Amino acid sequence: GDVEKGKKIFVQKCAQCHTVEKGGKHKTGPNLHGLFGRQTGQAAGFSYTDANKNKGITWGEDTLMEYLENPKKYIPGTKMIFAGIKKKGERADLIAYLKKATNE
Ligand code: HEC
Repeated sequence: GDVEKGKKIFVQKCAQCHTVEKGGKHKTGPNLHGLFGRQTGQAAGFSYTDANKNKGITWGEDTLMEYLENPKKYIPGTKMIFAGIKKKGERADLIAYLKKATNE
């Protein structure tokens, strides 16, 4: 994926609810640092729905590709109010950005 294109997507569609940096604040949504290779619902200090807390999957490229297409379909009951990114290539670019920015 294209990290620069992914950053733009993140800024436009995600940043208002999410920070990525280590120690970043929670906003409407949880800070995302450390997301890759961890189960759903594990950001310290964030109050998740039971739906996100108990989804029982590990985040990675494949599960983020599915989730970001349509969050409510993957996690019914989620309080992330976002319809999804419909284009597969845009999801891949965003995910490549996230794999860098949430791991720095
Ligand atoms: C505010 C309106 C949001 C927007 C825009 C985005 N997200 Fe979000 N996200 C939000 C909330 C409130 C939550 C918790 C939902 C719950 O039911 O408890 C989330 C959750 C996620 C997660 C899961 C995190 C985890 O399990 O630890 C991910 C991976 C995620 N959000 C990513 C993400 C992306 C990449 C966004 C832009 C496309 C995006 N979110 C937008 C709130 C909001």
